[PDB]
Amino acid sequence: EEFELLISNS
Amino acid sequence: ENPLKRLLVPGEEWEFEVTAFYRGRQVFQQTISCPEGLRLVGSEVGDRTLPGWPVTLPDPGMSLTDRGVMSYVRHVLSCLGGGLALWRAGQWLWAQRLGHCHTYWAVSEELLPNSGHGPDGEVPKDKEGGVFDLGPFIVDLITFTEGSGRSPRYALWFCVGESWPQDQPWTKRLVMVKVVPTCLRALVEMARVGGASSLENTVDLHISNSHPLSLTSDQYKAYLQDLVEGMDFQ
Repeated sequence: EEFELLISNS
Repeated sequence: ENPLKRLLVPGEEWEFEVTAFYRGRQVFQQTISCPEGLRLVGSEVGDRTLPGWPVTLPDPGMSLTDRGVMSYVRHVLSCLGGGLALWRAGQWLWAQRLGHCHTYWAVSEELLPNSGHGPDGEVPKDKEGGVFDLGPFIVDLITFTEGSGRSPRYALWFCVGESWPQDQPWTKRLVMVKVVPTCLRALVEMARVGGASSLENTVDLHISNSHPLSLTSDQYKAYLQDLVEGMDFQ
């Protein structure tokens, strides 16, 4: 259980 | 006059049943009837002047049991910003991203988001994106009444903050949101029990300013064909 957060900042 | 045309008149409002799932567990459900659509937010903070009805996804928990993942869920809710806009324009449902959370969508079943076909695409940010066309839905619905095709899908599933869970259990995803135009749930249900003969059944279209509909199977199939002939196609 690992998490790749497609949160796109900047 | 065709009472099913009431869905496509301008100024009418569909009901949207929003159901949220944090790690395969239902945490939120609310029904929205707004002319400028809905807006999936996470309360930070925000721009109150943004169009669409604000649907705040609840904060998770701060439990010793489930916190290694609830911190990740809270992290996603902190990046929704403007949120996920969802509105209707004519016969189309449109979805757009206003925040920083990449979101993938699909029109699937009600008890299962990922069938196998993969996502229907990603919710766009710079432009509005068509997520549902009522045209192909009614066409498939008539074929369904005509004891041939399968039940057309109407449930909008959104995978927020992560890639679409293809070939993985959807209970693993942090934030899953199901949005159902409750008119479409009824139309399918009306075609599920109504197809017994030429008797009458009652269907509540679940839309702004509308009465129950007592229709025969033939009358229902006739109205659906008349509905199709009055819609744009590609």
